[PDB]
Amino acid sequence: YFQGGMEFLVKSVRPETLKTATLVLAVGEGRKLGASAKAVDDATGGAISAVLKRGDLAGKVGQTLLLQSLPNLKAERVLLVGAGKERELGDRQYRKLASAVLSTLKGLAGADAALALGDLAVKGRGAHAKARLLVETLADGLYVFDRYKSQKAEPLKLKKLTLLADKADSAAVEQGSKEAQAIANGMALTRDLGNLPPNVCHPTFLGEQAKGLAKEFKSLKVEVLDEKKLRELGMGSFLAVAQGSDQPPRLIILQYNGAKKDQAPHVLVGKGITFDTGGISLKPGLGMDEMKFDMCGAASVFGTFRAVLELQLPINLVGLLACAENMPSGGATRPGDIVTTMSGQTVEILNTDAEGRLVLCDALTYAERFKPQSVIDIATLTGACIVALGSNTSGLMGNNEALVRQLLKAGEFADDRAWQLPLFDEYQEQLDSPFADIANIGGPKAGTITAGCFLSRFAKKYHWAHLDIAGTAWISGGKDKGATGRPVPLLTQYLLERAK
Amino acid sequence: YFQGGMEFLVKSVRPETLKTATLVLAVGEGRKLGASAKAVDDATGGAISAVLKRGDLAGKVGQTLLLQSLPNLKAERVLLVGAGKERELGDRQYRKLASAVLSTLKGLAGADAALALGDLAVKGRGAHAKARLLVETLADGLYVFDRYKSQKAEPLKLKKLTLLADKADSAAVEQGSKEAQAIANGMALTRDLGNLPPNVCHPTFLGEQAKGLAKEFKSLKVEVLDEKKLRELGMGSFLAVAQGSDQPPRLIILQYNGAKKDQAPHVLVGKGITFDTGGISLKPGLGMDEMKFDMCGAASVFGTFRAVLELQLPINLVGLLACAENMPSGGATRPGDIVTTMSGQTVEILNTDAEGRLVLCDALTYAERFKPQSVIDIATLTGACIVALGSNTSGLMGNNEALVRQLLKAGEFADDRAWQLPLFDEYQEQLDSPFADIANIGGPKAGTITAGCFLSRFAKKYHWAHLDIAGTAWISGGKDKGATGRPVPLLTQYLLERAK
Ligand SMILES: [Cl-]
Ligand SMILES: [Cl-]
Ligand SMILES: [Cl-]
Ligand SMILES: [Cl-]
Ligand SMILES: [Cl-]
Ligand SMILES: [Cl-]
Ligand SMILES: [Cl-]
Ligand SMILES: [Cl-]
Ligand SMILES: [Cl-]
Ligand SMILES: [Cl-]
Ligand code: NA
Ligand code: NA
Ligand code: NA
Ligand code: NA
Ligand code: NA
Ligand code: NA
Ligand code: NA
Ligand code: NA
Ligand code: NA
Ligand code: NA
Repeated sequence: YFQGGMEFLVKSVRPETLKTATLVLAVGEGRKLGASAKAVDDATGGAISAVLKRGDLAGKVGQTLLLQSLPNLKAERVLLVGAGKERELGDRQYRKLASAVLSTLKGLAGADAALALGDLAVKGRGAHAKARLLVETLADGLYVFDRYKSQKAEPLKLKKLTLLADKADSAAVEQGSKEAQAIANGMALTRDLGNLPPNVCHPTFLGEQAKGLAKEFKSLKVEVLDEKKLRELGMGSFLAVAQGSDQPPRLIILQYNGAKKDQAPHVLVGKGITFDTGGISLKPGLGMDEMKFDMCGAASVFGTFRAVLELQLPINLVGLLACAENMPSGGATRPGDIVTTMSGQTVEILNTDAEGRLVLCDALTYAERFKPQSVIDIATLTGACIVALGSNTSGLMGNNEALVRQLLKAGEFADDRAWQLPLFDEYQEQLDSPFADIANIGGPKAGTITAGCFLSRFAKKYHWAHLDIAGTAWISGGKDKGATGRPVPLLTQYLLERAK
Repeated sequence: YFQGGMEFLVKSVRPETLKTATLVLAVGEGRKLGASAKAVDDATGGAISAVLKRGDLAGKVGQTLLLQSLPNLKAERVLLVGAGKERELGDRQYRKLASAVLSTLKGLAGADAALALGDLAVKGRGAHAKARLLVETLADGLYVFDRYKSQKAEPLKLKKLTLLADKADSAAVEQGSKEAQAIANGMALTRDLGNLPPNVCHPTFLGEQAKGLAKEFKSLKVEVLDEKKLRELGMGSFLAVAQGSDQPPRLIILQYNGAKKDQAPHVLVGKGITFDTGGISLKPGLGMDEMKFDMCGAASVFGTFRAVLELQLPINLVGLLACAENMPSGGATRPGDIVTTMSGQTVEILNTDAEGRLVLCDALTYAERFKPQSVIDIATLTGACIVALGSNTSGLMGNNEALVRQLLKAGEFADDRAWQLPLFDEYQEQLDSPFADIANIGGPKAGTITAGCFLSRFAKKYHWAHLDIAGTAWISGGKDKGATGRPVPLLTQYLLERAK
């Protein structure tokens, strides 16, 4: 169940007799009230119709009108929210409607609210799929990160949200709500870890977080490998990234065995660069505070595990979090260094700011021992991905078409979308080095793709895919600056489908 | 009277019996309802008190709660707006309160609203001064620029705003409202001219706008000088700016004689660079669309005249709008050119992007013929002013301390503030040229000041001041991108005081 201060219930009772602090109804733009709103209007003797006739609420998506006590209702307030003029909403409009409702309710002193929104239609979504989107939007919309504020906002009075559904849909709605709550809990852990400042959130801290998660979930086993063990394993490019920082690196291994021992596991590999200065290839100063989000890949592995552990899915899951801090220093890796990866391939490190792939490639080699049926790495890897796909769609590459399709489908269902980019063999020659087996960077052309090509050289032994979340893992500026928790919804949906 | 679709009335009637679509009341945070709100609450039998006790409205500045029909009231709706917990508001909080009220009313279908806000106290402001700020904020908040949108917003239903005031204050409130309406009308003309795209708003267009203003106001006389006349006058630096563009330059002269012929006039000189590419000293591409705001100086002279003409102030006023377009071309002015200004001083044009001062200096020489008692130039002159003072405070320089103080005081009253920067003689040597009498730019140090020093060399014959509005004339980005209309409120207030 959701942990962020909200209980979500599903009930099949009549809205017009439900006791609640706020009853929420949808109002169309220039079309008749839906069945639920009409039943409530009838119960009040036409009071809602009479208000709407006065014209303050045009009915555009997300517009609101709040009424107090109406005759013959047990609702203390009635919140009208506009649903536009279309027969069906798209996902974006449904989310906008839900967020407008939540924003209003947050500011009220009501301890609960009941959503009578079952008459809304959303393109391509039945009861379960609508509940997944609605509850995830509501629950994630409650997220707060204020532990470093001396002045904290007043706690919400709102503590309970009831979804009204016809009895024939209530089981699907309940299922969707339960899954959405687990996803939102995972997103909240991901966002917390992403938002923590890098002087607190370093690799050792992430190791202790993993141990704490195992304390909470007896089904989770955790092992944390330090720099001595990494050197024993021959993890040369991983160590090269870490060596310039005072902070020691960590390889965190999470294991959950929800299925029979004969089922091959799915492996999630997360880039956990807790801060990325670029190293000797130093980044510019402007906006470099957002490099604390360079561990959002690893954070999303935490969050996906958190959701899976709550749902107790019948799957075998492994998490590999490759965490290091990338700092300049008198002992840092230099451009031109050549290192031997755990696979034995030598890499010429042309640019020390292309370091995510250097911790990932050793983790991908490590993943071979699990004989996985799928391996997915998640990383804030290339600014080129933002040029290619922006901030709303993650880049996706892989060496197996069926797995890539499974991830695309999961992202569509989750409304946490990705988009495939090709790993054509012609791109690989961009990584040729006169000195070593591989150069760690290509040119300025196709940067997201050549990063995927680099990783692919370590993933040939299994079905593998790669999510570039450089654009989707956080919001850069404004009031809403901070980690997003993506791609936890995509990944959790992928695993939900693999668990059937 | 305000021309943008709003009637402003002042009335001294009881709020609790006033017929209106929406009655607006202030609610303090954690302090008793004020006298007006308490009288309305009493009339409803405690209905407003009873709602507030439920806690939906914390009372923070600008928070709102909208009620429908309440017992025994003639108001169709009651809008409660939070006024915070302080005894007195500052100007910023008063504006925020007013804007929140207006934003709510805009979205309602009510044709009018009545503001019962007389109990609000604002630091240092009596009835007249509060009405000046309130009505100007409301009227300017109604501004719309949509002539290039194919899809225009629905017209507002709100067409009338009534300010309720005690009979002892109603004359002061009425005076403040009348002046604020004239200022807002002037701001709207300024903002229109600033927001027009530069392929429409060129110097010839501004000349026709001046002629149109004289058609509307019989007290205004207008003369428009073309490039032939400028060359006859010897206006060499003005012509040098204009010569690279296909668009001919214009010197627009506005004259209003509201006082006896023995009163020396006040002169406003406006920089009207209708687009500034930098010329041969070409600007970078990023954000260069905002260079259509490089005529906001001249636009503010239009707007100040528009307000003065409506108020029929007993003063003699002259406007000089120096308008040109600054373009690269095969005949454009080159860095290193030396030109002879109308004053006879030679200027070495080191950078063709410091062109505002080159049209202004010839206009300042031209102003000598009016034997003025004050000359104020207004210009979007230096990006250095934004570094120095940001986007909320205009830079102010001058050669006469009394005039500078008068302008500072006017800006404080108007809440359209400026701040003096010094024209110490030591800064002048930055404009030394080995070849000419003056260089048109100093170094990278004290750029706002050295621009003022350059202009001061043309203003020695009269009391003069210079407003750098590079930061305050427009908003750069976001939903509210566009011209602001500043410093029309400061300038109009200055002239209101000079008219007493
Ligand atoms: Cl169903
Ligand atoms: Cl640890
Ligand atoms: Cl250690
Ligand atoms: Cl985007
Ligand atoms: Cl799916
Ligand atoms: Cl008074
Ligand atoms: Cl003209
Ligand atoms: Cl001409
Ligand atoms: Cl600022
Ligand atoms: Cl004043
Ligand atoms: Na719609
Ligand atoms: Na949509
Ligand atoms: Na990097
Ligand atoms: Na990185
Ligand atoms: Na390239
Ligand atoms: Na206050
Ligand atoms: Na204030
Ligand atoms: Na310029
Ligand atoms: Na300019
Ligand atoms: Na300098």
